[PDB]
Amino acid sequence: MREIVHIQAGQCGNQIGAKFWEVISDEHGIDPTGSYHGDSDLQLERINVYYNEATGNKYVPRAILVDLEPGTMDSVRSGPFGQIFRPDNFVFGQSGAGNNWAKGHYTEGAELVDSVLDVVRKESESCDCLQGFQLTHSLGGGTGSGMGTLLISKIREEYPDRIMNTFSVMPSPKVSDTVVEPYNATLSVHQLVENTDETYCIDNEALYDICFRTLKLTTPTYGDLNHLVSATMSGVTTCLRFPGQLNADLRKLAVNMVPFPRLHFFMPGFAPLTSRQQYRALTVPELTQQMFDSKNMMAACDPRHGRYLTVAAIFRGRMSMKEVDEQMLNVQNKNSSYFVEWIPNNVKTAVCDIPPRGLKMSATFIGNSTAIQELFKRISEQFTAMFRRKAFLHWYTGEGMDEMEFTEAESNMNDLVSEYQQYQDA
Amino acid sequence: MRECISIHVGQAGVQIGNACWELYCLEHGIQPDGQMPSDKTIGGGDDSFNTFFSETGAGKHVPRAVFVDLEPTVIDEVRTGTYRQLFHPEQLITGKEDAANNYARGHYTIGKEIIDLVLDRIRKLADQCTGLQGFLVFHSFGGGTGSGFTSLLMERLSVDYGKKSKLEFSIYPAPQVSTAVVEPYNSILTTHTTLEHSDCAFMVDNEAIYDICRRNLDIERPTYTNLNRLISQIVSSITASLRFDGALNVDLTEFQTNLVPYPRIHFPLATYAPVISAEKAYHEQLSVAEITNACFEPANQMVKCDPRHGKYMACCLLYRGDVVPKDVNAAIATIKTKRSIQFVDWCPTGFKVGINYQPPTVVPGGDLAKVQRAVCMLSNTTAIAEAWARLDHKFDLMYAKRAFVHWYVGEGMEEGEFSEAREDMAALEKDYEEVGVDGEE
Amino acid sequence: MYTFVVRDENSSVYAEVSRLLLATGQWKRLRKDNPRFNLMLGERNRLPFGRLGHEPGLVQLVNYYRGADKLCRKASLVKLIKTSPELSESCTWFPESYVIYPTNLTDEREVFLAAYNRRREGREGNVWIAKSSAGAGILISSEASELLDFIDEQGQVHVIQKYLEKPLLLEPGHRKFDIRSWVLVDHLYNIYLYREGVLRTSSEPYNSANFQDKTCHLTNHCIQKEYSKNYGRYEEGNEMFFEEFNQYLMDALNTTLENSILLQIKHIIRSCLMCIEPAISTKHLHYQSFQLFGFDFMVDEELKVWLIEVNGAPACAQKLYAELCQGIVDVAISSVFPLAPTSIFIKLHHHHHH
Amino acid sequence: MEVIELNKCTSGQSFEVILKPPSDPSLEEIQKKLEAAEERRKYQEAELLKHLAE
Ligand SMILES: C=C/C=C\[C@H](C)[C@H](OC(N)=O)[C@@H](C)[C@H](O)[C@@H](C)C/C(C)=C\[C@H](C)[C@@H](O)[C@@H](C)/C=C\[C@@H](O)C[C@@H]1OC(=O)[C@H](C)[C@@H](O)[C@H]1C
Ligand SMILES: Nc1nc2c(ncn2[C@@H]2O[C@H](COP(=O)(O)OP(=O)(O)OP(=O)(O)O)[C@@H](O)[C@H]2O)c(=O)[nH]1
Ligand SMILES: Nc1ncnc2c1ncn2[C@@H]1O[C@H](COP(=O)(O)OP(=O)(O)CP(=O)(O)O)[C@@H](O)[C@H]1O
Ligand SMILES: Nc1nc2c(ncn2[C@@H]2O[C@H](COP(=O)(O)OP(=O)(O)O)[C@@H](O)[C@H]2O)c(=O)[nH]1
Ligand SMILES: [Ca+2]
Ligand SMILES: [Ca+2]
Ligand SMILES: [Ca+2]
Ligand SMILES: [Mg+2]
Ligand SMILES: [Mg+2]
Ligand SMILES: [Mg+2]
Repeated sequence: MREIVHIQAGQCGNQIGAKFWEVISDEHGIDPTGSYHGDSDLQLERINVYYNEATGNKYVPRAILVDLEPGTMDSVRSGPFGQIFRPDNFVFGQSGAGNNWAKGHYTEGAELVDSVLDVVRKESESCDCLQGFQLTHSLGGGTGSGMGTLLISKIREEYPDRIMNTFSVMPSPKVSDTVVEPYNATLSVHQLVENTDETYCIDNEALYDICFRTLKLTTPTYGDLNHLVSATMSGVTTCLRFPGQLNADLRKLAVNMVPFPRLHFFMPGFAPLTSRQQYRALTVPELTQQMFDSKNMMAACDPRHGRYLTVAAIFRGRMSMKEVDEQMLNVQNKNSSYFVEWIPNNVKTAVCDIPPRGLKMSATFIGNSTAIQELFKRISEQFTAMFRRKAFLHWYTGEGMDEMEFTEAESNMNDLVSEYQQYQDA
Repeated sequence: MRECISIHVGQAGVQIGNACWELYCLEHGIQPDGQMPSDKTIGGGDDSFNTFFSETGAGKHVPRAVFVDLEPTVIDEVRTGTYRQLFHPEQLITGKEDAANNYARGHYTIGKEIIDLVLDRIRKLADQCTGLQGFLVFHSFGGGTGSGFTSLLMERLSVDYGKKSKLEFSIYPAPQVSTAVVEPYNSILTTHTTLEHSDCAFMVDNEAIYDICRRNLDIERPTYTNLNRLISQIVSSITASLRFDGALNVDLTEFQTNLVPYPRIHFPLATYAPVISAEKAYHEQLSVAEITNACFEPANQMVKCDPRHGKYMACCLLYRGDVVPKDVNAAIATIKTKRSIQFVDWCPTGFKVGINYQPPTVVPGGDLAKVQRAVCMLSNTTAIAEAWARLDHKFDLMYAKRAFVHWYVGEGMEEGEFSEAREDMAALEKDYEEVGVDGEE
Repeated sequence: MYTFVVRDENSSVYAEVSRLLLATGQWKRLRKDNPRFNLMLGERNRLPFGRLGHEPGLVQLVNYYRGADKLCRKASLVKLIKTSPELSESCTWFPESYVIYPTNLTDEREVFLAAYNRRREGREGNVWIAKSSAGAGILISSEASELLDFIDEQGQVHVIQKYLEKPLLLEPGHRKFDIRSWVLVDHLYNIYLYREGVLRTSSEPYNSANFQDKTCHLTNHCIQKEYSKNYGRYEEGNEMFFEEFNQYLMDALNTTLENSILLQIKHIIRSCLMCIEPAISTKHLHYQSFQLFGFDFMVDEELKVWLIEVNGAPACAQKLYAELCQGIVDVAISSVFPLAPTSIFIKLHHHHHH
Repeated sequence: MEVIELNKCTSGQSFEVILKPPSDPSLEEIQKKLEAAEERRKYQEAELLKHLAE
């Protein structure tokens, strides 16, 4: 049993995390009360990766829910699968973090973090063989961003030999709550550069544009964005949750995907993306082409603007593996220039027989592309436009931060951008 | 009679091991419960099959084998499988978390903690042997355990069993079925540290087996199960001489004597024919001349390469089934007049031939058809160096950028071990070239 | 979209082939170190054949046959002919030749002298020629001593060959020549003789009393354009093509190029390539080969054709680049990688029963 | 084409045909290597914990 411990923090983190557990619970045949009602042994074979077994053959998510205000976790608890979570794994304060990284990381978050670590330890202690951790959060707010990265640092201190994986929602001016999001995101990215092994970068503008342009949703909601993210998270974790050879655990995945320690930020993608023709059969060739289509990717970065260091592709459903191999080989052989030539055979493909609910087949894309630098450049530009005038800084210096820490975060992310550029030219 | 101990390391080693022991039981008339009706000496004996099987007082025939893996799920198959009664718990060794496709993790970090347990279990087997010959070691190049723990184990076996022969069966990495981008690193690191500890190694390229299964068994997308059943057939041909009455390759020492005049150059090429589909409704049976001629086709080799552009140091033909010497010599004469077969000047141009009258055994309900006669050719040809060139090129591509190197250094390995290993391979390639080889116009 | 890589920038023939491939709009050129190619236009030396044919989902083709060097090296060709039963030491279209290693290094010195001495005693013509692949470097002499000593002053393998004292001389000019034939062997080992050949002529009158001045003895295009005053006097660039040569043969000797010479050329080409087919064929191999060869012939005054050598990386005559290069694409490349006449080649084949 | 050393038994036979004639680290050292690597992991981990302490 290679247990993963899941953590979800702040508003974004808990809303997406709740949807994620809804989605994979349905895949494993777990109902809202933790009872199993599936019809396939494939569903239970690796169920212990994400679920603990309670008395009465109940399955309980190995999940810790964290926030600095009670509202979103109240909603989670009142939601569809809200009763499936362990009540003691709800850890929350009352004062909130005010969309402020400093409040999350240094003041409000600091008061709460030990109680979170106590629950993390309790979950880790019962693991037969802990793989590591996966955190869901946004980078643009205060709790997920500031307290989330505080958590990651303390977890690394207590579990230095375990893998740390995040699903990190990057802010965009187009789908924005506050003007200080670029401050919060820049502060957090430096934390992630040092303390995660794998980070899936989800850009809210990409999510919005997929909903509006491709799915024809006239007025996308956070709820719509979150179902996209949930479907993607289900796809990217398929290899962890079902029998398989490739990327079957967090460490083997990292060894395959991360050739240089700092360059561990992935662009995920999902297919099919279909507007409400929705009954039309999908072919492997069509899955493959859409999976690699920039329009199906979620970092708002143009892959043709860079090069792939490594790629993992996961196909789900009953389909010809012969055709999958053929189609995957075709994509690499016909656009070979976008794959760095100094990492031979850097595209790995996995197939899982169980498709997502309500689909005959689907495909999920994980790319380690140097084009991700565009995302960090955007954040850096927005950061500097304000910081050059020290605008909105008083929210942070009021929590004890000084300007030098912002200067260092800025330099750190520009270093990261430079590091991507050198391998794009290599 | 002198005993041989088989050691199966990591997923590839273990699963190939389970395929081989299954086939051995079928060949020797041993049931899944270990009983062997044809063995009239209950509870002991020194027959040729006793080289691979010991005997309990209850008449159980138990493989002289240890299975080792750093994660438990593959060996849990063996504990749980058809031949579970064959083995006792002390023969199966598992850790809790694997080497993550990382040679350094397998060799240094985890290997350090499990190596003494493994040697203890091996010692227990050796204490049952009146005259231990040495070891047959099965593993992948590409896995962290298959690469890293095997090289550690091989070093310690040279220390604890200095006079004993060690043969390898090694799975060379193929991207069509591979699970890690770093397998070229692992392959070259393990080859470097194992080189001086191995007397003879049979490399099997997954690419070759994969393509034989697709082409000759009509399997669209071969599984490890398909691959391993074919690999076990070749392994069985190679070890049959140790397990049956005969006068060729009857002990491990003879493998080196017959196939390896140059110690570092200890990688014979295996070629096997015929491979026929069991679903093939109508099959014309192949003659001694036809299966022998097939031994000189790259399409039938365990490693794709071109022996026409290399030189032979030694050649062994191992037949199973309806074959007499007269027909072998007639086939060889013809083949020499048609094929490119150059031996090095300091070796004789000839063939050592073994015939076992019992035709190949096939797993009931398997992919392979029963045939009247089959042959495995073992030739030490410099052409196999093509596989080292391929591997070394991929290694160079990644190492020039230090891609993935931090994973290894992070486990305590020094970066210098990379260049040291690669320098050793460069010399190996040069050795093959010295043995093998002599615009605007 | 098919893909290819270029690894010999110095090749005119394949610069043009590359040019054509791109012009189809259906071929893409990759960086020379990208492994995901359909087609490799390889380097002349140490081409990595061992890395070919291991790319899942890519049929791979290269423009050289591994092992063809046996035919395309001076010393290797001599050895191949003497030791191959299909060719033999009594082969009639190859001049009496010997491999000689400089004494600062088997070696046929004594066998050469014995044959040399026999001629000297029987009043026979005894002019031999020393040459080697390591040249741009040639010595013609009727004295064995000069021949053997000239080779010792060098450090590479050499060939001493009987010099054809009775060449066919073109008129006017009384001049020597050699015939170049271009031959394309595809992946199926079809042997294709390009219909157009070229006569590389000497613009100096042949002189058997002076082998010291080599311009009238060596027909090489480079040598003629450098050391011969009358370059281009009789024909443009000292190149006469088959139409004119045929018209000459009719006019002067009442015969045809096909009858007097080409029959022998085709015989020799097929004999050479069929001899090494088992050694180099890629029929059941994991990658495939084709190669363009340049055969060089001499004709004596009895209209007997002699093979001089085979070139593994030939250039073409300027006027013929476009046609032959298109021919390469059509039969050697598009045959394997079809795109979305009256062939220019003669397929050499013959199945006599006995 | 000479056959030599023909051996026959009930289970088969073997022979040789000639077409033409011719013309370690000690336990101590392994230990030191494994302990040296372990030491380097410890140093790297110690450095990380120092960084996190700061
Ligand atoms: C807006 C499109 C909704 C449905 C489409 C017709 C498609 O459905 C089918 N059956 O083909 C789906 C796959 C779309 O392509 C997806 C982009 C929809 C998507 C994930 C998110 C939208 C943004 C969001 O509004 C959401 C509330 C709408 C529909 C989801 O209930 C669809 C299901 O969600 C899943 O998690 C599984 C993959 C699978 O069961 C899927 C059928
Ligand atoms: N032929 C064959 N190859 C296998 C098998 N299992 C794995 N491989 C190959 O072995 C390589 C991966 O090594 P594994 O043996 O799975 O790794 P391991 O030795 O268990 O090491 P870790 O899992 O890294 O601790 C890849 O090249 C696989 O294609 C098998 O059953 N048969
Ligand atoms: N045995 C021989 N008898 C008469 N002339 C000869 C000869 N060998 C060579 N020659 C002359 O010398 C020239 C060059 O000889 P050779 O072909 O062996 O060397 P090379 O490779 O440098 C020139 P090329 O290959 O382009 O023909 C020939 O064109 C021919 O005219
Ligand atoms: N995709 C998605 N993004 C969200 C959601 N809620 C907030 N965000 C984004 O998250 C950032 C705000 O952080 P939030 O999680 O609300 O702050 P926190 O509660 O302090 O962590 C902004 O970039 C918002 O666009 C959500 O439910 N889904
Ligand atoms: Ca407080
Ligand atoms: Ca017995
Ligand atoms: Ca030894
Ligand atoms: Mg909010
Ligand atoms: Mg394993
Ligand atoms: Mg030449």
